[PDB]
Amino acid sequence: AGSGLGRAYSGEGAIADDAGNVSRNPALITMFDRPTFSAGAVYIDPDVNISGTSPSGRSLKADNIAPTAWVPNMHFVAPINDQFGWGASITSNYGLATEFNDTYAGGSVGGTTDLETMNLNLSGAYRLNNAWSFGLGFNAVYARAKIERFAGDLGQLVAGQIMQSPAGQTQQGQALAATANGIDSNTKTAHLNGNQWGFGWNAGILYELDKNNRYALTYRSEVKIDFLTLNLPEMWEVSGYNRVDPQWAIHYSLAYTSWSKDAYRIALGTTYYYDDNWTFRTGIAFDDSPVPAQNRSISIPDQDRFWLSAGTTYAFNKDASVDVGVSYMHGQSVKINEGPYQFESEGKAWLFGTNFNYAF
Ligand SMILES: CCCCCCCCOCCOCCOCCOCCO
Ligand SMILES: CCCCCCCCOCCOCCOCCOCCO
Repeated sequence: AGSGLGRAYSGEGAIADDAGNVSRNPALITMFDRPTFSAGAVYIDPDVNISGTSPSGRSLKADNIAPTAWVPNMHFVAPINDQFGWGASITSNYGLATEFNDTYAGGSVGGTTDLETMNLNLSGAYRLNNAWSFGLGFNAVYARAKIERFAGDLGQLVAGQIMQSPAGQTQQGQALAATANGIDSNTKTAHLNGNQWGFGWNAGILYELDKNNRYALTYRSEVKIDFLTLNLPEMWEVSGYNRVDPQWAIHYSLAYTSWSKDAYRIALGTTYYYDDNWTFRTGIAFDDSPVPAQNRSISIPDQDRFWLSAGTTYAFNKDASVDVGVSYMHGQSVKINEGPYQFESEGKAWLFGTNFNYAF
């Protein structure tokens, strides 16, 4: 969602320099004087690459299986009265794109895999005094799932096996291996695609030690989406912002998620306010995988990944400004043993992001 991309999303739940954050922590609403609006997008360009071979001897190599993506974000925030404020946003919190050929040998465990999420958020917060503040949010999730699968060298495998058995010596015995082996890769073995809505509620608590230092604890509820039933995980997060100097600040957060398996994310970053116009941000983060070294899938790319980030912010003048963010993710090369297959998945990625914000 913009600036956050250049800070590796470090302390997203305590930073308040632009309305983007309210969607991450509703309590942060009591942090804005005048209505603020921000919009933009993040262009996502991956590089997932499966490798290795099959017991069929056929290649299980698949270059670039993760498509590019453009992700929009739009946040609006405004005060109501000295003790209340409200806000809305349109973003995306989950997704996933994977595409192999339909003739791929592991076609059964790696056909087409799409999943887009649109989160519609509305929420409010109440300021309890100079220090504490609290927020509650409702969420609308539009999910579009697409899941294709074929039988790669499956019939061959079935067949080669048979050929190692007595039924080998004919009598509808060899005709068998043949019939199995005479099965096309592109023989679609699974096509489920649908659209449905999800509903969840998130909340937050914002504690500030002063206009220069604050901490937080946010909570994101699980969201079940029924088509097959897809569950977006519930989340917990703690973040801190320290305005250590007029020109230097620090932000960091620890996030926890339990996919009813579980994983965590850690990020630390620092911004620098050179002057009234310019602002600079750097960030590092690591998100530990929620999937056991044996329950992975070349289909769903994820794996202990790291993040390097850098963003900049030009303020045209007191009311408006634009954010530009860069972010590179490198992935730990792993070993997957899905089905009768065994692959190897590497994958890095680049993120470009821009956002313009305006005050009324
Ligand atoms: C390799 C993908 C990196 C995912 C991080 C993007 C970070 C920002 O937020 C995105 C939020 O919403 C959904 C993401 O897009 C779908 C995933 O990319 C497709 C590759 O399989
Ligand atoms: C010493 C300066 C670095 C700032 C970190 C202080 C943050 C202290 O710990 C908070 C513990 O709970 C949340 C997350 O972990 C901290 C941030 O990650 C740091 C480097 O990987």
